[PDB]
Amino acid sequence: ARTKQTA
Amino acid sequence: HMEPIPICSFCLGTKEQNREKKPEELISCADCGNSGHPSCLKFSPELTVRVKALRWQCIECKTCSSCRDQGKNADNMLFCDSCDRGFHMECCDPPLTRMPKGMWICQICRPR
Ligand SMILES: [Zn+2]
Ligand SMILES: [Zn+2]
Ligand SMILES: [Zn+2]
Ligand SMILES: [Zn+2]
Repeated sequence: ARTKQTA
Repeated sequence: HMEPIPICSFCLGTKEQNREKKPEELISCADCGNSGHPSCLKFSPELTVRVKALRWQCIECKTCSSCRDQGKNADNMLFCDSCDRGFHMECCDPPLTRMPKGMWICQICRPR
């Protein structure tokens, strides 16, 4: 999955 | 919507030149105008088509589609792999006990 803080 | 910026933030290219220097239409943030090539954004073709039909927000403008809290810069949210809408962990339905390893699909895309 993708998140704001890992993108 | 804000007037789109006609270059990709990531590679600087216009719609005429992605990273491969090939033409590719931009996706643009409705709030700030920042744009990206789908390839530079790392969006799949299916995600790209869906996002082009929506009022898309860039990573910095994205607000939670459930609570729409203005929030703080330090907050985190999941991004849907089908529509790229953002959701706080605490705003996901069904509730998650942990982040999925693979794709995550929001409750707007798959009501359940
Ligand atoms: Zn680009
Ligand atoms: Zn933006
Ligand atoms: Zn929320
Ligand atoms: Zn979705």
